[PDB]
Amino acid sequence: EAEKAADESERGMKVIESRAQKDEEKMEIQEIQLKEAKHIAEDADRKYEEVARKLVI
Amino acid sequence: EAEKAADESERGMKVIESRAQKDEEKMEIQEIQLKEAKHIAEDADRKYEEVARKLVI
Amino acid sequence: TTALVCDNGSGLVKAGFAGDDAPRAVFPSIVGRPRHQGVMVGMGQKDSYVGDEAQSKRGILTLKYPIEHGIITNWDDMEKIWHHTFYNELRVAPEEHPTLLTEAPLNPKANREKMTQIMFETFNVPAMYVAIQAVLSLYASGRTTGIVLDSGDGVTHNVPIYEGYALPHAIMRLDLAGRDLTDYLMKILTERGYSFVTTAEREIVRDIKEKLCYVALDFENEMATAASSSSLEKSYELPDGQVITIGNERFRCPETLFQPSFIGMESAGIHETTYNSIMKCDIDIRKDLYANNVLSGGTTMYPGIADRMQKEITALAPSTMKIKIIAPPERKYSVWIGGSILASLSTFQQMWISKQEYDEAGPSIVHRKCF
Amino acid sequence: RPTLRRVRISADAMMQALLGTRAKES
Amino acid sequence: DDIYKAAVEQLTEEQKNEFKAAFDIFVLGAEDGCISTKELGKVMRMLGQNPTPEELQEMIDEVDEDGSGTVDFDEFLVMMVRCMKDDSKGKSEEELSDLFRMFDKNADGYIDLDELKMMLQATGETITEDDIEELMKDGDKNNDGRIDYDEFLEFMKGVE
Ligand SMILES: Nc1ncnc2c1ncn2[C@@H]1O[C@H](COP(=O)(O)OP(=O)(O)O)[C@@H](O)[C@H]1O
Ligand SMILES: [Ca+2]
Ligand SMILES: [Ca+2]
Ligand SMILES: [Mg+2]
Repeated sequence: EAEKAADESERGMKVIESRAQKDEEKMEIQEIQLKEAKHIAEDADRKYEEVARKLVI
Repeated sequence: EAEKAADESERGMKVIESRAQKDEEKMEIQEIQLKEAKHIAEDADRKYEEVARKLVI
Repeated sequence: TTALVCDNGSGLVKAGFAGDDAPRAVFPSIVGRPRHQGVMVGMGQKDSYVGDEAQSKRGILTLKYPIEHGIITNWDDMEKIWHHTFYNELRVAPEEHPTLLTEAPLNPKANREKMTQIMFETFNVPAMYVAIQAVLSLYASGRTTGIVLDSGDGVTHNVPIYEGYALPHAIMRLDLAGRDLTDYLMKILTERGYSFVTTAEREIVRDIKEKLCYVALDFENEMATAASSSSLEKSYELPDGQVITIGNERFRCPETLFQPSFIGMESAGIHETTYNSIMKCDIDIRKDLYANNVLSGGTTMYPGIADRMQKEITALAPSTMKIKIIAPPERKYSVWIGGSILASLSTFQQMWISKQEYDEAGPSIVHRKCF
Repeated sequence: RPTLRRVRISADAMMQALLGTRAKES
Repeated sequence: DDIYKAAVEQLTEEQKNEFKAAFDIFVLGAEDGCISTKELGKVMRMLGQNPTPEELQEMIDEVDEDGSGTVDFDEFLVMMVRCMKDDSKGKSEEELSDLFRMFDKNADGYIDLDELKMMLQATGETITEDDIEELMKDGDKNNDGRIDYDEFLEFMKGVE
């Protein structure tokens, strides 16, 4: 009985760990995309303010 | 042997569940901030285009 | 067929087919051999990672640029860089494509001759042509006059041109550029406790310089403000954590451009070598050069330089002339865009150095009529 | 001065780069 | 310009349904219901193409007339067929210049619109006088009532 319980717990542990690792990898990719979005936002903001100042002059 | 294996399996399942929930939260917040940043980027690009045209005029 | 507009540069190699808007592949020009021993067997470890691959494994490499100041100091590494550029970043064999390299003004002859000899013997191109890096930047602006200050990463040169007639006696080439600013920033960061020494950490200091530094409109006022308030201290996260806070090092690093006495150089800043380059020109084309001052090159991308330079020149120049500084948003790739435009012209199609011509006169053909 | 564009690679390649695994018909 | 409109008007509802379903599948999960300039630019970045935000604004201004920054059904099809430029090089400059110089049969440097009328009679496509009027308006930039050589270059610029 104990052997059966241990094997079932082992299988559940392995599958849940695999799914967690894959979702973690995708989360890392999402963070990379967020960083790129941050950079794009900052660059565009600088563009806009510079152009507005030049237009005023 | 079975007792020790069961204890280790329980601890591993606990830690994997905690890490999985952490990953889900990170994925959610990453997606939210990503969408907000993309919308801000769209707004900035539109403003840049409009002010550039006015500047040429 | 289409022409290959390569642009060696010093710090970033920019290449792409003629007739487009932006270079196809842009990657640092560094070749880094591994320096540690290596214990894993069969890992497939190469002997030299070039280009953008060595900016990801830079933790265990010793990166070394093959181009010091415009000139090329290590020909084997430069050949390796060119081979990578042709075969892996563009995937076009050079046997079927003309090439248009670019070269700084006032460079040693042997460099140019060796460049053409390599392109004709090793890669075996059909025809190659070498052009001065400033005329292209003037092409890209769509002008035909103007004095262009092309402050690259290796060398800053200032070529005045009028009505298409270059003035060879008024070229002022100065060897302060982005690399010296990186070294000076790495040297003044030590005043807060951060020590970067390894050749890999020079890349981190370069990233700090790109993302944080800016050129002050007035130097003394900024030095006084940064010493009282704390509204300037911007923080930055290293590749491992331990954020750092840059204080008045922000505008002191790029200030070296206007006061080369900081790094011990004698010469005058980029604000005064432009005025000197203008004053060497004839008395009747000075107004046009004043009105069409062009900026190019990577290092002229600092936020707030197009105003500091205009203020300085307006201080130097006579009060009546109008001083205008052209700073297009596509400054970094201005030279390559101009190169694409020049290679796409029909009138230019007979200026290439054809291979049979090289076979008849040797590598010294480049100094001849085909310039 | 004319302009030439090559970054706009053939639309099939763009569709492939967009889709990937689901690039079966488009 | 309206070149993609012409190309897709040659095409039929097959392309309409095709691009509709493509929007359904690829733009799945979107909140706007169209394609935006920033939207398509980010899509290009995701696939691997590197367009610039200034280019994004330029292209969307070219495709969008109402100022919405998105694509109408006809505008959506025009933009979708726009990204690839199959046809280029627009006929030949010198041959068409000769054709236009002989078009001025009076050889006065000016084009009589009656010559245009006769040439169109030769063309014979289903067209009303107002259609050629609009075409001349597209061509007669200075509105001189004739076809200027430079304006002849302009209106035939890139025309296959
Ligand atoms: N956005 C930026 N802000 C400040 N400095 C920059 C920026 N981009 C590049 N640089 C500096 O310019 C150098 C790249 O110059 P580049 O024009 O590529 O030289 P080259 O003429 O050899 O191509 C980099 O070493 C960097 O120090
Ligand atoms: Ca619209
Ligand atoms: Ca006529
Ligand atoms: Mg350069």
